[PDB]
Amino acid sequence: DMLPRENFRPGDRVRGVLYSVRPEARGAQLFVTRSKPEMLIELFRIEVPEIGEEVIEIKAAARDPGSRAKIAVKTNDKRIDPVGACVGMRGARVQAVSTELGGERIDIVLWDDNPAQFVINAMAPADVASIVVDEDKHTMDIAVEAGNLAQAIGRNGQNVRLASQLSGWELNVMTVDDLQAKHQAEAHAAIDTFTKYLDIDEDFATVLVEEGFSTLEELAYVPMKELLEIEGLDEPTVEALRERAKNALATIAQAQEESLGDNKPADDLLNLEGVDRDLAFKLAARGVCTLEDLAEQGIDDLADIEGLTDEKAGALIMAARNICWFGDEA
Amino acid sequence: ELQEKLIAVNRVSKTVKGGRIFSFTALTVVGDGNGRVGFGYGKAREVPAAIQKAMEKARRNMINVALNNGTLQHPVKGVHTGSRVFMQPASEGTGIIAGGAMRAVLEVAGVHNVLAKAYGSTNPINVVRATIDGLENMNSPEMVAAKRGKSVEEIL
Amino acid sequence: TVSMRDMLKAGVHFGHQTRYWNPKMKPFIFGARNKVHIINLEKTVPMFNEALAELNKIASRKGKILFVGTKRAASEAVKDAALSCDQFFVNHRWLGGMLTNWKTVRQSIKRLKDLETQSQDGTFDKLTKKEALMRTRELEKLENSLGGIKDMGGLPDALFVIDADHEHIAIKEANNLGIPVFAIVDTNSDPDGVDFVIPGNDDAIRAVTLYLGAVAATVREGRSQ
Amino acid sequence: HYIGDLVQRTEVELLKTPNLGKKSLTEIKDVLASRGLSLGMRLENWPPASIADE
Amino acid sequence: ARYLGPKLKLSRREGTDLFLKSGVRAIDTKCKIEQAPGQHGARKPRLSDYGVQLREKQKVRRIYGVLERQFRNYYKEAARLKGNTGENLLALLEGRLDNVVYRMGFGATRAEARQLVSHKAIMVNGRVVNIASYQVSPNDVVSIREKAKKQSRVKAALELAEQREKPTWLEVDAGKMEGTFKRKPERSDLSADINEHLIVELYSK
Repeated sequence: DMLPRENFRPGDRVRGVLYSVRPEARGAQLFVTRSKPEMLIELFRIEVPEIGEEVIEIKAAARDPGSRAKIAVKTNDKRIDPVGACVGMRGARVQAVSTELGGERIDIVLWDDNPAQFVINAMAPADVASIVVDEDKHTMDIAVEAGNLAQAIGRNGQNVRLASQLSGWELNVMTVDDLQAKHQAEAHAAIDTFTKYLDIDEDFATVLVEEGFSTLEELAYVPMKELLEIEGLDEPTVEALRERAKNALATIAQAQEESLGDNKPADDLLNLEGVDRDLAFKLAARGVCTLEDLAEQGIDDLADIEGLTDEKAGALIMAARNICWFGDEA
Repeated sequence: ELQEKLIAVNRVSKTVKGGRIFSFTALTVVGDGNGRVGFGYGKAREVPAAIQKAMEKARRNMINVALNNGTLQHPVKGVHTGSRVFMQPASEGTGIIAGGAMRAVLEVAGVHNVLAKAYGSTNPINVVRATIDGLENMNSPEMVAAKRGKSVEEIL
Repeated sequence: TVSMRDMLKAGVHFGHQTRYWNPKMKPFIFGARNKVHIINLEKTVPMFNEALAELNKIASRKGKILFVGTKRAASEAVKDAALSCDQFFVNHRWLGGMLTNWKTVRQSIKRLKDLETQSQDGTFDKLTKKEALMRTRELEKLENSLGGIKDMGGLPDALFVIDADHEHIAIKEANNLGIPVFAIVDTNSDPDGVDFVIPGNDDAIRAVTLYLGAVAATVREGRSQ
Repeated sequence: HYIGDLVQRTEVELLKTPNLGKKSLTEIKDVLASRGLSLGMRLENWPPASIADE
Repeated sequence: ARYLGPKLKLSRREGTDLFLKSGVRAIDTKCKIEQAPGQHGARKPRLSDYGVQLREKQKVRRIYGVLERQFRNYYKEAARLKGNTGENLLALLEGRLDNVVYRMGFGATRAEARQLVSHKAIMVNGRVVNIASYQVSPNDVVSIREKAKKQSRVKAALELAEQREKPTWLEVDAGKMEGTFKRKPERSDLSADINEHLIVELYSK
């Protein structure tokens, strides 16, 4: 629990956060963990006097003991520069902390109010062309440029991690060079499942499959009165939506028809935590049958299936190996 | 990143039973070389402390100014108490043609090119305030368009 | 959320006498019955709803709310409201520069906390009788003043107020810092400092309670979210 | 990149990552049979005293 | 009509290296470049608004070796001319024959260049020009005449220049000893430390 490159011997004075009282032989002892963000969190508090006077609160902290660093600093209607109150002229309250108990690349990232800019202004030190915030699953899309991408990515994704951690939510970098290509793909190559929803014809499908037909993936919740501005009538199609629900029920029956409900044997691979029936079928399609057979497979061997990712295959292999090794314990 | 200019420092007195207690007032002004400006007026028994106080004051309660490139957007008058101030946008190269306290505020604001006269009083504190007011009131073309319900090309 | 009928029952529609009014409250006034100003409930309700919504939103992002009411009639009630949604409050006299001068008041708070600790957790006792008494008095003073805001830590992210004219100092402070204000504003009061004005009877107890309760509920909802 | 980094980390820590395979575990056992690597050691970062900078 | 005294003193006063000596030997070795001249050098209180401007003006004047009236005239000319005033002034200064020569590398210092110009060494478009203030135009070839081409000083100067960065706005030939003033220099091509704006302001009192 030490620092990065910061190495030295006897006589070197350095502070350390202590909270691990472990009793040993002939009296109890105590250890220190001076490498967490808390130590560097109050580091600015000791320097910046505004932080102690409730003038600049820290939303979150995301530094790298031995690498770079990024913290939160947003004033409460005091109309005062957030980073300007800790730097101003010849910011001596930034370099000091940077090379305090560990030479870290501290990058104070000021926050705004809107959630779109909540991360747009957290790209510093870099620019921002746009933003693709996904308010649903744990996914994001940093929309900047290749020039700043390297500075926005860093080395092992420290910047991304720091940013995401500082923001509190998710944050993933991406390219915007194919902005006129992905758009057509999302409304061109992803338009793929309209015939299954709204009943169509081969001609309408065949010129609307390899290029996308139409319909509305659950688009009935959106206002369909704007489709009345287009030519034609669409009075009965809502009933077809109900037919889609019926098809969904059949799809639900299919969701259980997968290999006659996973045949009947194995049961070890099917009852594994973190894997569904489709994921178990995709994993077992490569010759595996039991959880031990899934543990025998590697991340590269499970990477042949596009349904599983390298991190997900690694987590599944680790879970199967833990179930095999710790099977003696309940 | 912020630049800060102490405009003036003045010794002020308070008479008491013993005699005169002296103190010092520091008028400063700070800016980021873009729209943001803020003046601060600090007071203390010793000069440096006073100056520091002024600086602190300045750093909070800043104000934004719409700048068309290096200069102002149109001729603007600003008044405060005795000091009434006129300042007029000017062509690249001309520099800040302005006197005293007024100059300092302009410089920090990141106006590079102005023609500016201070009529009336030239009491630094008042004149800086006046200047600030002038800057503040000054609207941009975009802003005006927004106000009027038009495009920028309609206004020219 | 809060209905009009309920409000009427409470006595929200009643205002102050016509000679004590503010002409900036002329939009929110309906008429004058028996030489006493009647607040327009048609204009009030939507505004109130909006305010509530805002509060809820604030809560949702883990916002700190401060409940201010130093009338002494609705001091008991405001505290209760605060405690229901585990938020902070100032039910006794607002200390001039509580928020603007937080850093000084933070010391006071700390002192109070220390005193409390001494009283409770220490269990030392054995103190000189006069000195002990003095200490107790001090503790009492602190509790009265800063009891609700002792766990606030920093500054609040919104400020709910029961009377704008009475708590103008607080309101002013909130404006200087830029904290959103949610004031109940009778006809005599000034709405210009207030961000989310609520035209309603500050004085009547039942009305005040009603105002509190809904707000509390909304805060709770936000928290849940 | 160096086997000293493999000796710096424990075998249990490597077994808790699925990047290594079942045959890779047997190869690691065959390498550790010579007892030159993966003996459960702890280094400063890289360098021993004999590994000194000159 | 010229400053004939100690050159490094001026530099010291300014603060910067003005390039008033050839650059064989570094300026820090020749003089206390940080310390100001005279008995009261070590003392350095912050200057006034007027004073800084004045200093700036001096620096520029010193660099080129232009006395005050001439400088004023130049400024006036710049003002008269279209475009940015300070920039114009700078361009004008550059345009001086001696300065051009120095840039080319036929003089070790600007002073040397000036001297050369005076002594009928330099020709502009094959016509002997003797005036240091002569404003050299675009596409005006400027050369050493055949009499002065044998001088050891000239070659030394050239060598010095070669060590020094080459200006983009000229094109010089070391063997032929003739350079073409291709165009009047852009502000970006010149040194960034010179605050022309201050100078402009000073004269706009």
